[PDB]
Amino acid sequence: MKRGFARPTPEKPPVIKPENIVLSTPLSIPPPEGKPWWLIVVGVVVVGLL
Amino acid sequence: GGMVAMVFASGSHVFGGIGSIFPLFMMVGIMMMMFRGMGGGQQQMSRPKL
Repeated sequence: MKRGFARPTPEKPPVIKPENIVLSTPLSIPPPEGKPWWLIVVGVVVVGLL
Repeated sequence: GGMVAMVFASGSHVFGGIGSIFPLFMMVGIMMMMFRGMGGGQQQMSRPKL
């Protein structure tokens, strides 16, 4: 002999929420700009020799 | 040269012999800067970039 059991209306399960996400594009390396280093080096010599 | 000449006209004659090396080296360095030099943004193919 068993105890009777009647199944009621199912309770609400927690709802899942999907998401669409777009990633940030990486930074770009700065191209190699260049100073005329030798020009100022000759310069400081000339003013000194004067 | 006018500066050297001024010292010569005054009669110091200090630039005689090896003393003359000072004007000479100075005059060569000045020559390199004014004739060849280096370009600005209008000249894109600077030696390091090429």
